[PDB]
Amino acid sequence: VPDLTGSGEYLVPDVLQPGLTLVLVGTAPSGISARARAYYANPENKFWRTLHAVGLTPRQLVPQEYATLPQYGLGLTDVAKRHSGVDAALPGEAWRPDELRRKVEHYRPRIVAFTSKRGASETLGVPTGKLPYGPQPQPLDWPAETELWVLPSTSPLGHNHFRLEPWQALGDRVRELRGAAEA
Repeated sequence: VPDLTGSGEYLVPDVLQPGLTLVLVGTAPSGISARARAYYANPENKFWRTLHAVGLTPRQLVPQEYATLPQYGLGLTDVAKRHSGVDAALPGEAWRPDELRRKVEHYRPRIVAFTSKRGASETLGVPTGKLPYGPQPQPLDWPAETELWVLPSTSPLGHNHFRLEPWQALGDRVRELRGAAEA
């Protein structure tokens, strides 16, 4: 099971632990994110605003606050942890859905949500055009207790496709889970 820094090889640490409600999985860190050693650090990326908008977080975090997410039952990782850049530019060996699956199997989050179709596609082995947004049916190679969701990219490059509904439905689902946990 890798450590959170991949033995110092990861550009930005994973934020993972047991008992999380939601892990949000990107493709790879943008260059800006890699340089900041943070997640979704491009100031035009809508991720941090979106989490606040949909009540996954109660304030808008700044990118350097990414590791505080577990206090709200959220964590973070990416399919590619040792490379940065736009998806189309990444070398083929960047994508390690094998290592992602090992982490999911270890930490058992309630939900894994891919923050773009591409990430989900690299992991599920199916082309993006055949994936809808929202909850998917339980796949491989994958724990049936961990729900899997695919979300519209918050990147500036996905601006033509961005929609809030899958993000808000996710937020509602996380509310429902954290509320059942208390009832």
